[PDB]
Amino acid sequence: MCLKLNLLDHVFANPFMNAAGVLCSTEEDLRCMTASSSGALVSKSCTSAPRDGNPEPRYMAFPLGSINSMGLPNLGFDFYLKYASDLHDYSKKPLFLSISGLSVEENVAMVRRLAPVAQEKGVLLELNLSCPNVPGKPQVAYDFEAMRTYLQQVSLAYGLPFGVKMPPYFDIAHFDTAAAVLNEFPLVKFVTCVNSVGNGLVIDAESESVVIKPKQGFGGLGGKYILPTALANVNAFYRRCPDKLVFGCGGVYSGEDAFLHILAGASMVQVGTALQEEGPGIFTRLEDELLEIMARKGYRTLEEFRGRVKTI
Amino acid sequence: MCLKLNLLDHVFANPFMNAAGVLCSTEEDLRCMTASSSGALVSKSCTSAPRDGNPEPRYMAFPLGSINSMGLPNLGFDFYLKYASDLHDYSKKPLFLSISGLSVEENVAMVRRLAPVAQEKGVLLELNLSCPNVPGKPQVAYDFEAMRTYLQQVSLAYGLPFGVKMPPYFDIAHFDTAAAVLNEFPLVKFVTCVNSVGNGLVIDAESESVVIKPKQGFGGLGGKYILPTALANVNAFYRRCPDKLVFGCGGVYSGEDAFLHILAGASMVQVGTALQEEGPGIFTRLEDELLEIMARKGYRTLEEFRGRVKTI
Ligand SMILES: Cc1cc2nc3c(=O)[nH]c(=O)nc-3n(C[C@H](O)[C@H](O)[C@H](O)COP(=O)(O)O)c2cc1C
Ligand SMILES: Cc1cc2nc3c(=O)[nH]c(=O)nc-3n(C[C@H](O)[C@H](O)[C@H](O)COP(=O)(O)O)c2cc1C
Ligand SMILES: O=C1NC(=O)NC(C(=O)O)N1
Ligand SMILES: O=C1NC(=O)NC(C(=O)O)N1
Repeated sequence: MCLKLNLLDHVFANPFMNAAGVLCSTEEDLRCMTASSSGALVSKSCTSAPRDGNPEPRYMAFPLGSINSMGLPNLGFDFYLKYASDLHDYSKKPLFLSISGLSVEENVAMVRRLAPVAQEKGVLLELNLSCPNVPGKPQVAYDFEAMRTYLQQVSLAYGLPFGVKMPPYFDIAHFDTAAAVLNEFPLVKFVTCVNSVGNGLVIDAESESVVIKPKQGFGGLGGKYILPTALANVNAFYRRCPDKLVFGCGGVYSGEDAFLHILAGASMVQVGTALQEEGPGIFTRLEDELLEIMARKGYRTLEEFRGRVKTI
Repeated sequence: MCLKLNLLDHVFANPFMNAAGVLCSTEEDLRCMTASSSGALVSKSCTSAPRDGNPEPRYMAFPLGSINSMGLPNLGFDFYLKYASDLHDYSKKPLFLSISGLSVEENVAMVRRLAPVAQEKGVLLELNLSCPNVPGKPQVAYDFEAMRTYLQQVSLAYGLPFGVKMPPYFDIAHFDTAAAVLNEFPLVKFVTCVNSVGNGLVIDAESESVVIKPKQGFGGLGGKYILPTALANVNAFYRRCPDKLVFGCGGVYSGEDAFLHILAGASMVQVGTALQEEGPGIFTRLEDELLEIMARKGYRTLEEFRGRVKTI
């Protein structure tokens, strides 16, 4: 029995990694993720310049999940590029670098500089087209023309394999259109489904107040709230993009949740809210729990059940 | 202290009603809802002709909520119109009739015949622009040009006040556009937020199978999963449509959940999944629980706190 994967010309001890934004902003965070039992890690979505992000409080967790409006607080592209070039220990595990420019031009600027480092070191780009938290900036991939423009411009400027962090969709027509756009771009090798469920609103009954400060309380949802949405998106893109990989993200707290993502079609499985809440010890637990389910079912490898969800 | 309120030139004993589709398909169902302690009821979304709906199993409930792909099973508009015209006891509580044509023409056909009954009896139209479960029929109000066309044509053909059942949105730009479309139509007096969260996917780990048959397992989500999404939509439309009423729907299991909806801006509060699971006894519990919270806080009226959610 084993959790090993070999994909994108890299080897992974297991399918687990942090979700972008969680435990991955500082050098300390990245070293911590590297020291963990995760199979990989991804850095905080970055912008050209450092950002303070949105006003606090901007993250709150509850029994059923989280709400956040972080606002892309990050140390700036220069830092994450330097981490990938000079600091990351690739002998430990593969590194993904997430970018989330506020315009196509900003993304293009970053990828032009990332390309030689990706070539040399094998760092893998995750392009974030789904941030729901910057005021005045709607989710890029909810506008299919904008999505196409970003992918065209990034493909041309980068010229190397990359992946895309996608927002959740709720409409069959949108799964159809979004996947068709992705399929226009042969350099898009993986699709990460999903980013947080945008612009939810948590209200505290006692205080009669929203629980986060930015955007009048409106923030992205993660955790237990979003698992069926995440599974739907993973499966929708797994079915529609048979020549790409799908990475699952959303609502993973247990080996069983990971098992469901993998049944739906996930290769890598990312952990956001649950990792934020439990800390990096979660990775040993997820591995043990997934292996236990596999043992009970007689599955020896991930490929034996990946994408094998049954319909009625 | 009592929960009595007046809206749309009708008097309501309390703000609670069923969500369309739950306990409202047959004459038996409607008599049951009328006999309950709810402040109002709404009939099953109907089509011009009777429908069997999608193949079973098509509804499944879990601790965190429900998934459904009913497919508009209904007895046909003729029946619901007859119920409104001949059978409903308006002395008990107000009646809403929901319609969900599969085209603008079909909705127009229904509203032309509803009009005289609305004039005579005061039945209230809820136009469903958000069914996420009929194969090959995407949610109307995710297509803003289609939404405008439906509202223009229904407004012209009906000529009387009505309301609209809206899908959940997840994007500030979409709240902005959707509310602006609604504000073009003075006959739209209420906005019901939200219909089920479309095209989620629940998978059973033991059987490795989806849990509903239609559409390869993809169905609308209700219940605990969707409360922050529902609150966000209620509040977004409450803020953007200051001259209309907003009805809250989504994730109501308790008087506290109802309190949150009302804080967010809800006038009426609809109950779907929790009512499907618990039965019509839920309405006495919801009323008792809401009154208790109000008493603890020193609120004497719903008006004292409706829409008064605090921001930071
Ligand atoms: C604290 C916070 C910060 C996040 N930052 C990013 C980000 O930088 N880039 C990104 O693509 N997603 C970001 N996300 C979204 C997560 O990567 C993930 O898609 C989402 O939280 C759903 O997964 P979950 O249910 O495991 O939380 C963030 C989420 C949270 C909780
Ligand atoms: C069994 C089932 C059938 C439904 N049928 C309709 C329908 O006919 N028309 C409609 O507007 N909404 C329908 N809905 C959606 C509900 O009215 C409601 O918007 C949704 O379930 C969210 O509320 P909840 O969290 O209380 O379940 C249905 C929901 C379920 C559970
Ligand atoms: O892509 C993102 N997803 C989130 O949930 N939060 C952020 C962020 O605001 O940093 N970005
Ligand atoms: O508008 C609807 N919402 C739902 O959740 N289900 C249905 C239905 O399929 O009958 N219709």
